Amino acid sequence: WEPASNLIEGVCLTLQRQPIISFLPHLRSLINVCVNLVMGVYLSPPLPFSTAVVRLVALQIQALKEDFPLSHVISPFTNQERREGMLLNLLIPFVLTVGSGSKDSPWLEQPEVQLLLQTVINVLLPPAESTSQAAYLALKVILVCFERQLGSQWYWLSLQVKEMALRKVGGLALWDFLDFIVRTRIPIFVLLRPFIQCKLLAQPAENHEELSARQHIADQLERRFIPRPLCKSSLIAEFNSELKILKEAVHSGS
Amino acid sequence: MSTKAEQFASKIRYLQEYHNRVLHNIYPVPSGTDIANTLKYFSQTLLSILSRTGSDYPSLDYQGLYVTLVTLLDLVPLLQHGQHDLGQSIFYTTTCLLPFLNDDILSTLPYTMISTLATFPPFLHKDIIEYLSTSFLPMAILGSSRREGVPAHVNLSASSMLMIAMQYTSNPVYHCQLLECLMKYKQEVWKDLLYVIAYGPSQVKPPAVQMLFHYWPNLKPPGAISEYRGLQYTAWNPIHCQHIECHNAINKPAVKMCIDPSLSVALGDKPPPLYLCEECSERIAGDHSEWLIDVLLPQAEISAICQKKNCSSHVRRAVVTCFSAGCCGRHGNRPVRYCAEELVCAVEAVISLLKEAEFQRLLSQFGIWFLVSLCTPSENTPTESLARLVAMVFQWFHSTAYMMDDEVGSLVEKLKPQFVTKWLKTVCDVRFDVMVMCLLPKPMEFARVGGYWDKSCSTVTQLKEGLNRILCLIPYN
Repeated sequence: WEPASNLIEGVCLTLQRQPIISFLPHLRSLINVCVNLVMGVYLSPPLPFSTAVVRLVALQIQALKEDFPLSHVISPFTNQERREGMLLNLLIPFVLTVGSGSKDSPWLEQPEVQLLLQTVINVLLPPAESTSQAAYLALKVILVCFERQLGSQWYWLSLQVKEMALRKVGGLALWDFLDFIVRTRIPIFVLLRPFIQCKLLAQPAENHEELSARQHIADQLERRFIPRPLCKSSLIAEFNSELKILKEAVHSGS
Repeated sequence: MSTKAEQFASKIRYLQEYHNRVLHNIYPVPSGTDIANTLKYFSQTLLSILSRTGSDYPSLDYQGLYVTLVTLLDLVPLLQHGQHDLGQSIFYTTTCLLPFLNDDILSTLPYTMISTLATFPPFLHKDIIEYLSTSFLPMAILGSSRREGVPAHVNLSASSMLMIAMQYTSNPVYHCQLLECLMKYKQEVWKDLLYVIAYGPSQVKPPAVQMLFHYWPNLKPPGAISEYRGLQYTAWNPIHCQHIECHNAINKPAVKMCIDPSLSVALGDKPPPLYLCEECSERIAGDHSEWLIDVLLPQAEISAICQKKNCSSHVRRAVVTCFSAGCCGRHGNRPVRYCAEELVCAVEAVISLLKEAEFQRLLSQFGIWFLVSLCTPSENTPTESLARLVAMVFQWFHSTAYMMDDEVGSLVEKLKPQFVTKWLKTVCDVRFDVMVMCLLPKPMEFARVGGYWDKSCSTVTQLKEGLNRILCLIPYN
């Protein structure tokens, strides 16, 4: 796969330097066949080929910015294991690759990213466990990677994460999510920490591991002093390490 | 009271069987004009019920009525006909339950009040802002703050309600109303408002210091040449007084608050509390003045000079605000302003203030006259905080070597010498070892944080721009 990834990066550099070559449907069939080969719809390609495929998807989205409705690009899968495979291989590398941040350069605008937000929540809630943690990771990376452009829609997804906490979906994955919330203090926690101290930390648990996680998040919360504004490339490294943990978790036979 | 609780339970049952009906919106759904025409009869019988209130609780349901009312409040955007009288009827319903409320759901009253602000159109937001500060918030700050020890919502969730208010409204009337009422009614609001300027979202960093600066008109540096006089703060509308059987109920604002329920109901034809003026209050101010607590007048000119007239401070701009209700009525019921270890998170707010000053950036000068006013560099500040401070101020020096030939850029490049230079001289005095430890290409993990470190590329061009900002740093003396 390494010279195949070299071929795909040759195609990617042709798209990078020559934007006008994106018109022929042969390139589009290359995009569709490399996406369906990365998805495999047990033998997965290595990280350079997957990086090349995701960068090809990233270029095709930025260039053809009027065509290509994302509902078949983030492809339809009626089976949920194919949906969590999409969350693992297709979604979160696209989130990590699209986040450059330079203010003079554009990126994915508002309607496609709110379609992504409703997509991840509709994976999470129905409008059984590793797919839910992967959905929390997708919510994790879209919250941290899109700080400046989700400036209109906080309260509705505040109600959705309220509904997530009301249903205990996933269990301890919710406690790790709210521990990240109260640790790095991303601005949704201002509408969430009164919900913590008034409902969640005020109503106790019943399972001893959930009690230990609850005391952990309570000691992290009750210290009202200065938090740590992290370097957050170590947050990217936690994303890669959790990706490698789940990658060896799904190719282990069970 | 025999058939009144029966008919309230019958309408509760009606909305329950229409709630177990999946909302397909089949017609006839009763319109909001018809819903408020029924509940106007309910408001009249609730007026005749709350004409005898003095714990005089009747056998009505107030717990399922809360969830029925918030589901109705979420059916407000699903309606078309009759929205204004629907809002008036919801207002009358909630304020007539306010004497007969249980103390388990009353703590979560005003957050659920502000939770339906974005669902309402802006023409109903004037009735929202003309009714809230009269009724909803004050009884939650009076009836529920006598029992402290429990986590109250003005400690925790006040920053949440105020962020939603800064987000969804664009009126200095609305923001000035909520800021004056929540500051005057409860203390230590400044720490949570600093905490929401600190860790709030980025779009509420302009207005939460803009509308603050009506009430906090001091963080301008001296010789205040200011061109950001956009939306000069004309205050809110003088409240039209509910007591119909008074004499001067046209134009004057209120100064005390009549909460005595039976007299208010049977005299004003309006729900309690009745907000009484200066001429209105002094009729029942002899025997029932334990209920009359001092309210303040809308001040369109809050002075940037100190509001106490016996001035003794050298700087006419006075920093610390204390807001007791002792003698704040010698100027026309005007909020009088005044003049240790809690500093570090305040400077953290400045770190998060100037972090998104990359791209009308007058907040840099607010951070300039913030850091040199009451932030002290000492040994109480830890190593990580000082490393973070010197790294973020170095990014501010480089980003103020940018922003060429704009008016606020000319202002921040005028105030860059002679103001932060004595601060860096004190830094070179006390902690020059940690600065040159932070001037190393890859420092400790307490130092190289924040900014644009999230890159899926080579980090050696970041070091090239680091050497470039050191090059821009050297001729600064």
